[PDB]
Amino acid sequence: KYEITTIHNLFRKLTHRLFRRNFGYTLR
Repeated sequence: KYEITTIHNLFRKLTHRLFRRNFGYTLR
Protein backbone atom coordinates (compact mmCIF):
# COMPACT_ATOMS: atom_id res chain seq x y z
CA LYS A 1 0.00 0.00 0.00
CA TYR A 2 2.85 2.37 -0.87
CA GLU A 3 2.43 2.58 -4.65
CA ILE A 4 -0.24 5.29 -4.81
CA THR A 5 -2.96 4.17 -2.40
CA THR A 6 -0.93 6.01 0.24
CA ILE A 7 1.67 7.77 -1.90
CA HIS A 8 -0.89 10.50 -2.59
CA ASN A 9 -0.37 11.40 1.07
CA LEU A 10 3.43 11.48 0.86
CA PHE A 11 3.37 13.22 -2.52
CA ARG A 12 5.29 16.48 -2.08
CA LYS A 13 2.77 18.47 -4.12
CA LEU A 14 0.03 16.51 -5.89
CA THR A 15 0.85 13.64 -8.25
CA HIS A 16 3.03 14.72 -11.17
CA ARG A 17 3.09 18.47 -10.51
CA LEU A 18 6.79 18.92 -9.78
CA PHE A 19 7.94 15.33 -9.24
CA ARG A 20 10.49 15.63 -12.06
CA ARG A 21 12.37 18.72 -10.88
CA ASN A 22 14.61 17.11 -8.25
CA PHE A 23 12.98 13.89 -7.04
CA GLY A 24 11.84 11.93 -10.08
CA TYR A 25 9.87 8.98 -8.74
CA THR A 26 10.57 7.88 -5.17
CA LEU A 27 7.48 5.68 -5.22
CA ARG A 28 9.37 3.12 -7.31
